[PDB]
Amino acid sequence: VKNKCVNFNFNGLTGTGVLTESNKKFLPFQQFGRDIADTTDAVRDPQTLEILDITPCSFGGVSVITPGTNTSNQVAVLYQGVNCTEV
Amino acid sequence: NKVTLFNGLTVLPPLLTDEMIAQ
Amino acid sequence: ALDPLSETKCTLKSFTVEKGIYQTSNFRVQPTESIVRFPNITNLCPFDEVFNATRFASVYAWNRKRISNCVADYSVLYNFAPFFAFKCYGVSPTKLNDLCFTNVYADSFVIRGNEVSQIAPGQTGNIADYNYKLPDDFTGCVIAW
Amino acid sequence: AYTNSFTRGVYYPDKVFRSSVLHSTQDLFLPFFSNVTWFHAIHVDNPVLPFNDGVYFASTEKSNIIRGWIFGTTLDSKTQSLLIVNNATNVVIKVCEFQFCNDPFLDFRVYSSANNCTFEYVSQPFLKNLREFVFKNIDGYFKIYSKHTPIDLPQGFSALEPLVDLPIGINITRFQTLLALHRSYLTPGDSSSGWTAGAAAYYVGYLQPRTFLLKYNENGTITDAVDC
Repeated sequence: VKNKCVNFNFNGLTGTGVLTESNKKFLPFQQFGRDIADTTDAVRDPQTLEILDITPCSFGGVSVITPGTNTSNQVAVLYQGVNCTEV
Repeated sequence: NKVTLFNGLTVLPPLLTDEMIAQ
Repeated sequence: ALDPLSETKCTLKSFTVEKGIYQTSNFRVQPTESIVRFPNITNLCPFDEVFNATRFASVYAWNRKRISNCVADYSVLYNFAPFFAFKCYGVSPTKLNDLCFTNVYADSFVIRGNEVSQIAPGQTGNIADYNYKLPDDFTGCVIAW
Repeated sequence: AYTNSFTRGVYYPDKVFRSSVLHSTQDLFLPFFSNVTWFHAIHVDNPVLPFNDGVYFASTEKSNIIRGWIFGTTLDSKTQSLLIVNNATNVVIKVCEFQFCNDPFLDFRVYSSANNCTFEYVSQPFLKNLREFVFKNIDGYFKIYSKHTPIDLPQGFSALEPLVDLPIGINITRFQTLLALHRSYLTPGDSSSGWTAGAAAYYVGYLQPRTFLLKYNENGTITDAVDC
């Protein structure tokens, strides 16, 4: 399954996130891809040998904009680290 | 040009942009 | 947990909140699905020249063999043998689809029907005493057709 | 004899892709600028070499004089030895303690005692072209890395790629090399005079626990290393 926040188990490697088509080519004997700070960023599909880029699905904080209850009860909401056009 | 360059961690953007500081 | 304003009142612990922006909580989307991915591996152990041959070893020469380095799903069999006595001891059918071991030793003989009882653990007679002796402790499945 | 080893003998340790990064790894490596023992594959009677922690084996030849290796604790039938035989068709690996003499027979086609062969493996053979191999056995698995590079030992850098990772769990402490010759007489014992054969040479080095700093380029290949 692609393009969804999914829990994957690639041949014992357990993780969570969205999978996308990648543009980096591993060597034939390489199966894992690790970036700086030891975070897994890519993996080859054991059935099709096709490289997949793993990135965690969206998270962030929520902030409340208010003019004060003494004035009005209307409230706005800001989602900080995401673009909720694709929430 | 001379000076250039998670797990719950995040980076809040500054309030004034570089264009406003230049202005 | 009614509306964002109530959450702001919770965070500030005050019924009146002042004008501004307040960081109330954090959110995370969903794991909308769970997927398990395993290889295009297809080498299977050669169960067909053991269970089909045009001749089998006679008991005095009992033909041992070794199955090694292969995915073995013991589901290839259970296909043609109305095994008189599958009689597996200790492993049971489903679990061995799961386990992994260094080698599987398959021995083949031809004994007449009355003696098929003797090729088991702890039996004594001409066949199990002069011709083939299963060890006292065993994890294996005698199969006879 | 002796000869120093240049920046040679490195291998990919974790088969984990990394792009344009410096990584520090502590593992069994051949230290830079260390001497490696040299043997001539013509005549001297074949010495037995201990398998302390891992062996770096380099070979330069043009006549396919050497064709395999023998591993194990003893050449008798008491311990389950390991045998690797290369050929023009395929490579055959067996673990059932082929009974050797005071010196292993030079490859009367079969001369061994009773066998209990549990593990056997066949694949494509390991075919001026310097052939470098690393043999390791640490966690119950026997690992072989190798690389074949065009042309004593040059200053060029090349990392050994993992070829084989066998699951056999025998104890290995000694090893030899296996030579071949057509129309060769077989005797339990021969002197160091030997017989005339093609020109060949092989180098042996030992692996030690060291820290290394490896550099990965944008293509995921090791291009340089630093002995720490």
